[PDB]
Amino acid sequence: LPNAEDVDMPWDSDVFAVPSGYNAPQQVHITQGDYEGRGVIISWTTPYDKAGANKVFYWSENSKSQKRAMGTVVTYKYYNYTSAFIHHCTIKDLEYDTKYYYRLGFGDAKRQFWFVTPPKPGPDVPYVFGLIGDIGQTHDSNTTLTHYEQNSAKGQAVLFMGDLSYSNRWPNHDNNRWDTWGRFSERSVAYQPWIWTAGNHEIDYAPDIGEYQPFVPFTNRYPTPHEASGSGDPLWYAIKRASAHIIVLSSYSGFVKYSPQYKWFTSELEKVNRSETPWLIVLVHAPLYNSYEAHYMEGEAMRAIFEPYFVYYKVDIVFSGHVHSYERSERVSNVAYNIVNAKCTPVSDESAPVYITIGDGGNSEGLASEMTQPQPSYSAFREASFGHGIFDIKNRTHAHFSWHRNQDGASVEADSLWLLNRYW
Amino acid sequence: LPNAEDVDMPWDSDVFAVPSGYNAPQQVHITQGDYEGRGVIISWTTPYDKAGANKVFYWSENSKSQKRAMGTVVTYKYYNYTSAFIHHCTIKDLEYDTKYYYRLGFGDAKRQFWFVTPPKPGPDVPYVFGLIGDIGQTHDSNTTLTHYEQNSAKGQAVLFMGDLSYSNRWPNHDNNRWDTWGRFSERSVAYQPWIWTAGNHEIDYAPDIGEYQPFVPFTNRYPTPHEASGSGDPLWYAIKRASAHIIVLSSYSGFVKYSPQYKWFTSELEKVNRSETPWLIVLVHAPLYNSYEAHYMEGEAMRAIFEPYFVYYKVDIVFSGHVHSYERSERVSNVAYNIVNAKCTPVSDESAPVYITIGDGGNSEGLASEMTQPQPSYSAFREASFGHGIFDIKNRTHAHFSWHRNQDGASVEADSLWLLNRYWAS
Ligand SMILES: *[C@H]1O[C@H](CO)[C@@H](O[C@H]2O[C@H](CO)[C@@H](O[C@@H]3O[C@H](CO)[C@@H](O)[C@H](O)[C@@H]3O)[C@H](O)[C@H]2NC(C)=O)[C@H](O[C@@H]2O[C@@H](C)[C@@H](O)[C@@H](O)[C@@H]2O)[C@H]1NC(C)=O
Ligand SMILES: *[C@H]1O[C@H](CO)[C@@H](O[C@H]2O[C@H](CO)[C@@H](O[C@@H]3O[C@H](CO)[C@@H](O)[C@H](O)[C@@H]3O)[C@H](O)[C@H]2NC(C)=O)[C@H](O[C@H]2O[C@@H](C)[C@@H](O)[C@@H](O)[C@@H]2O)[C@H]1NC(C)=O
Ligand SMILES: *[C@@H]1O[C@H](CO)[C@@H](O[C@@H]2O[C@H](CO)[C@@H](O)[C@H](O)[C@H]2NC(C)=O)[C@H](O[C@@H]2O[C@@H](C)[C@@H](O)[C@@H](O)[C@@H]2O)[C@H]1NC(C)=O
Ligand SMILES: *[C@@H]1O[C@H](CO)[C@@H](O[C@@H]2O[C@H](CO)[C@@H](O)[C@H](O)[C@H]2NC(C)=O)[C@H](O[C@H]2O[C@@H](C)[C@@H](O)[C@@H](O)[C@@H]2O)[C@H]1NC(C)=O
Ligand SMILES: *[C@@H]1O[C@H](CO)[C@@H](O[C@@H]2O[C@H](CO)[C@@H](O)[C@H](O)[C@H]2NC(C)=O)[C@H](O)[C@H]1NC(C)=O
Ligand SMILES: *[C@@H]1O[C@H](CO)[C@@H](O)[C@H](O[C@H]2O[C@@H](C)[C@@H](O)[C@@H](O)[C@@H]2O)[C@H]1NC(C)=O
Ligand SMILES: *[C@@H]1O[C@H](CO)[C@@H](O)[C@H](O[C@H]2O[C@@H](C)[C@@H](O)[C@@H](O)[C@@H]2O)[C@H]1NC(C)=O
Ligand SMILES: *[C@@H]1O[C@H](CO)[C@@H](O)[C@H](O)[C@H]1NC(C)=O
Ligand SMILES: [Fe+3]
Ligand SMILES: [Fe+3]
Ligand SMILES: [Mn+2]
Ligand SMILES: [Mn+2]
Repeated sequence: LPNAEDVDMPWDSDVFAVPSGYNAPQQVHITQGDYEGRGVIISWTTPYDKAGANKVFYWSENSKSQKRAMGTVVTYKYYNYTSAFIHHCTIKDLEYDTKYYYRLGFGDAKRQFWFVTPPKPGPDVPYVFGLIGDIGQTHDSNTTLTHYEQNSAKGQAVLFMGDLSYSNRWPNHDNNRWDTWGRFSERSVAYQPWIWTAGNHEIDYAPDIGEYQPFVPFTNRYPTPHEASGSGDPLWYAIKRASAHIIVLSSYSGFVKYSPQYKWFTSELEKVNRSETPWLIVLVHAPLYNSYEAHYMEGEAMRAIFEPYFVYYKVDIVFSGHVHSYERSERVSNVAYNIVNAKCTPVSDESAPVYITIGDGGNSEGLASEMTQPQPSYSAFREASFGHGIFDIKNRTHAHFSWHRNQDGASVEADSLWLLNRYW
Repeated sequence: LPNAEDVDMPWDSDVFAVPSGYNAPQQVHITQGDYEGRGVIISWTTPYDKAGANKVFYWSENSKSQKRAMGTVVTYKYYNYTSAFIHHCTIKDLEYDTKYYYRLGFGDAKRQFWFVTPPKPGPDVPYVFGLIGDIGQTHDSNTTLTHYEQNSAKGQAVLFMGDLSYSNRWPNHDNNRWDTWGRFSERSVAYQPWIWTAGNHEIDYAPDIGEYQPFVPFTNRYPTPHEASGSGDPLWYAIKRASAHIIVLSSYSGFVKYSPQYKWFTSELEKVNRSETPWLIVLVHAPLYNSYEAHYMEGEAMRAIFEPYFVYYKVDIVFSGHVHSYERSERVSNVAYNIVNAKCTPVSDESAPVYITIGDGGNSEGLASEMTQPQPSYSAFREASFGHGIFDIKNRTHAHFSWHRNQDGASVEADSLWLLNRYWAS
């Protein structure tokens, strides 16, 4: 309630159409493949594993000669479900700020796409990031995506806050709905990388049907550039793109002191260089600050361990999803507590980041309407409406954030904020 | 912090001696194998995997007819280390409260041990649990264990709070020190089950030497009865023994709402029956209450999510380690906070368990001496001294806890508390 089977787009929806041709490459998507940006991971799925299905042809537009690469293939099973042949190809050492064309398939199944590598990492290098979370595959989900595509701000990459397909809401977590989501999202992710964050809907824990190990479907379908970041797990990693250093954290993985993620995270903080990448961005599914009734305080555990660091290294902004609505905080912190002093009230803090909740992509569960009352002072803006966001970096000191509602024009900003870098 | 290579017992120490005979079964240890208690998991390691090395012969003291079982074998690698053949045999459906003999090996390598299954689960069934945490393999570690063995209270099983071998403190986490620890602890774990709790020293995360996946050594050496508990992971599970229902949690695994462990834990709480097993015990490595300087507030994250439940289901007592010293709290809680009300002060709460910190088994890192000041009211007793503890269940309403320091006689109690069950005496 709402029932996924009643609100998600129909199986026959155009957006779920299978590309024609024998063994057509489908569910095509890419993501950054290296730490610097001249890398990419291209993913595509094929119903059969026959000669040719595992090859990518790519080439810069202003350089005729085309190179070919082979992917690594995998398949997985989940209850009575079996995947097709999933290919993942990691291409490195490309050129910065250059358009590339790549194609999959052969005969009349051949498909061509393109993408643009980001400019070399630098302090004043501008870049426009799209912001989406908890999209799923409902009719609202389609609207949200449509609006992002038409947004005059022209996003070059999407920072995704978690909860991709919501297929776990179907009987037996029907993995066929992961495939549909793959076809649906392809029109975007096939052209610009989506930087993944794992949400609780990617856990896919189902003892009832004998599936006790989490993230099996997600981990097999959406690889991450964790190794290049120094992480031995795909759920947590970091990349550098343009003037930003992005750290993606995992809400449902262990994160207390001494845990692998914690050790990786602290080391990563020390690798950050604000002189090269001014904008320090963090992604986590569950918000550390949320004043909505839904999932209220669920992020308290992580806030206890990580907030102190967010503030010490001066993260500029933190993006989260999970709560199906929108919210933006004031720069605040609650890191003075030691039990005895009883100091447990969030206070204005210019060394703290702005906290964003954008889990309103439109998944089947619907909007999270009820809010705590009255509005806490740490909250600057909160509205329950589907939409997407934009983080527009202009230079080392300015970046413009904005929220776009589906009721409004793709370019209309219902809320926005000009951020001043915390370091410059 | 002290150098492990300078304080841990020497490689040639008697306590590390390899049993004689061809392919001698070594590093023998057992733990409960089922949910009820009539189960056991026997583990032993053999340098070679030849016919016979994978068989256990076991029988009742009363019987003369001995049974035989085959184990499941595994080996693992860690950096430039390779394990021998590790065997794990899960024997089920034994008889309650009966002594059993079992033997491994052949020829003059043959070795015999014994253990005693617990009595059938019941409200007034008495039982004595030993308490140890962060023991490691130093000379103090040996003393601690010796004292437990001589303790007139006669513990029948050991609840272990985490951080077993501390071999990760040696160069490259030298897994050879896991083997030594296995021989050292054997004199006890081979006769009475140790109920494992995973500590940060079992994480064995070492990117520097290309080991990114945690718990590899621990998970391969010390199996857990998680499946019989409904858990798909060895780091978290529950068992019933005598009058107690024990829930073992994992501090370094995900534990927030919606996580596998969290879902397992909440379901497990609903399976608890205080009319069958009065004593609800919880084990976690990192203490939710600790007033020592070391690791101060490290357990705050878990307290935020789990404390509310500990109080609602009235856990009787919670045992932890991690802090190398001893501490016992008053029955308190801090579950009223909602941000806005600013209610963040621990307050006296008779519905809350007593929190115990016994990570003073004696590992190489030494004692955690500095304490926060002055002593917070939620703390009833705190002392930095090596030792072990005893949880003596007498009946559905009374259970006696006591702390034993290595400076004192195995039986001397430097601290103690008579607990009143929260369900039948509170
Ligand atoms: C693994 O097992 C699944 C068990 O749920 C199965 O789901 C389907 O199971 C049956 C078999 O097709 C479907 O059909 C109904 O079955 C009942 C049996 O009592 C019968 O009386 C009805 O007349 C009706 O035919 C179920 O509808 C369905 N489960 C549900 C409710 O979603 C999976 O197989 C499936 O079979 C068909 C339903 C296909 O259309 C797919 O849904 C699927 O293939 C099976 N795994 C797979 C291959 O998905
Ligand atoms: C189960 O739980 C308690 C564990 O020992 C047990 O102890 C209490 O009872 C003991 C006597 O039965 C008492 O000690 C005795 O004191 C007399 C007095 O002179 C002496 O002769 C004996 O040699 C013993 O020393 C313990 O002090 C007492 N424990 C405390 C301090 O709480 C419970 O005993 C209860 O049993 C009742 C039937 C009744 O005797 C109660 O008064 C007693 O507390 C025991 N409970 C049950 C169900 O038997
Ligand atoms: C694993 O790598 C270690 C070094 O990275 C090896 O240990 C080194 O062994 C040298 C001679 O064997 C010695 O001079 C070095 O000081 C020593 N360094 C260390 C880690 O202390 C190790 O080889 C083992 O060394 C010890 C542990 C011996 O007892 C034997 O177990 C081995 O010789 C390497 N493990 C391998 C490949 O067996
Ligand atoms: C919880 O555990 C107790 C102890 O095993 C169960 O009690 C049963 O019924 C009486 C109640 O006092 C008790 O004296 C018996 O020793 C015990 N007998 C059994 C095993 O049935 C208790 O009840 C269970 O059995 C009966 C009473 C049934 O109606 C229902 O209450 C339950 O199945 C156990 N309750 C549970 C399973 O949650
Ligand atoms: C999802 O929204 C898109 C808009 O981006 C819809 O795309 C239209 O698709 C039809 C074919 O079905 C094309 O002829 C139009 O040109 C597309 N319009 C746009 C604006 O691109 C799509 O139909 C929607 N899908 C569903 C199932 O509602
Ligand atoms: C942060 O990025 C700067 C631009 O790329 C770079 O200049 C900084 O390095 C500075 O200190 C050292 C490393 C020196 O070699 C020189 O590159 C600069 O003065 C860099 N910060 C660091 C320490 O890596
Ligand atoms: C960084 O981008 C900002 C957003 O477009 C832009 O306003 C900043 O320029 C401003 O500089 C200051 C000195 C102000 O007086 C005026 O000149 C501009 O608005 C720009 N910062 C840079 C690169 O100077
Ligand atoms: C450990 O203690 C035992 C007796 O408890 C003793 O025999 C042995 O020598 C001790 N080991 C060492 C080397 O400390
Ligand atoms: Fe969601
Ligand atoms: Fe320890
Ligand atoms: Mn979510
Ligand atoms: Mn520890």
